[PDB]
Amino acid sequence: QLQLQESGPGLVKPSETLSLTCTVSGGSISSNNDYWGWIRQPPGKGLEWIGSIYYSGRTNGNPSLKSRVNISADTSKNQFSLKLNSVTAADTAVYYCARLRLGSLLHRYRAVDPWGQGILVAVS
Amino acid sequence: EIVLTQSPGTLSLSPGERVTLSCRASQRVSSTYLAWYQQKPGQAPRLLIYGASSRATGIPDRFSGSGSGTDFTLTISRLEPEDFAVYYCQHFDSSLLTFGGGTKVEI
Amino acid sequence: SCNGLYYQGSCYILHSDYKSFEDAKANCAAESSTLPNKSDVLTTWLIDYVEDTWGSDGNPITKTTSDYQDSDVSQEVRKYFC
Amino acid sequence: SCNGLYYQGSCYILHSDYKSFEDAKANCAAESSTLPNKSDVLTTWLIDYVEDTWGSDGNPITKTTSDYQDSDVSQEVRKYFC
Repeated sequence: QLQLQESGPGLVKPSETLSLTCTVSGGSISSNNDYWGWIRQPPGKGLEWIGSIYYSGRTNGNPSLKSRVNISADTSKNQFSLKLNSVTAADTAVYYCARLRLGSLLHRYRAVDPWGQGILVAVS
Repeated sequence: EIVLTQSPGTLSLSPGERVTLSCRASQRVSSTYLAWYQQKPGQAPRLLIYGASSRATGIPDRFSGSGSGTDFTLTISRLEPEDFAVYYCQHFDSSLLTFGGGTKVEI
Repeated sequence: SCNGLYYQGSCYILHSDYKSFEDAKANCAAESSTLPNKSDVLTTWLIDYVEDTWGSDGNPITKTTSDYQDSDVSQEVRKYFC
Repeated sequence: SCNGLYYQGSCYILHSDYKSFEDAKANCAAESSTLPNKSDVLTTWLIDYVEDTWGSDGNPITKTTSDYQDSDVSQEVRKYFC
């Protein structure tokens, strides 16, 4: 049982920074075999991968957003957070915090099985 | 870089038939990277197939996957009422992750 | 001095052909061997190799000391050691 | 004794953490060791363990001669054996 829960505001103003934090219950973010990522779905559109993080500190992000994404991880509080600056009205969407599984040496599991409930963020 | 295109945007099917959903890749992509997800309205996506052939835990035997190279297919033999949802094909390689446009199963 | 992993005498031999739990146990018994026990591998380096591989208890080996039991492992296929 | 695999006097130690190619090379140099050579492990039993693991050639070790050449792989991260 590994559950992911999202917390943050849903009233981000234009030209400001979002603050979303996902906390995991039933597991430890220190998992050598899994990354922890954020994926945003605009309302009634396809999914988009907005970033990922490794417990060590390595960050990978989609180039179109690479400039504006600053993901962070805190192992002691067991929380991983996303910060998106210079927001624009096109960013309104439901944001999911998921676990990007890479798999063990012998078992290869390339997929995001556990997803959070998701948090909807809009703009003024 | 890698873009996955799902040619059929929507499909019309009555319950019980077999449905094949196709995902194509701009460049050759290994099977282990591909995955197939399902998403109902108002709910988070749930993994259906990983590796293009392996069923996730709890996935019925109806769902199956096949293909290679630049063409992969997800086949559902029996379409129960629950199976009607959006289906996504994903490419992951421990690096940039890409998602398909999605295909909706309706009547 | 065996073709696998050595820890405190016991030798672990990898089988790369995906098999169910019952088939894995049958093969291991046919080779005069038994599947690894979770207790002996949880706190040792062997875990890094035997993660997501079958165990004697009937569930895949996972690092967590206590985890929710899916109980649907019947239809899963994974590699095994013995 | 070697805490991992053994094959004609070469002890292979796994590093579970995912890292890039240059990071793997630097870490290997730190421990006075070098990454596995593809030719050294192509026909032997170690391959099943080393699959999808970095090699000295700069690409993942794959048993099949076929490889997805002309594709940038420097941005990827994989386990390394040394």
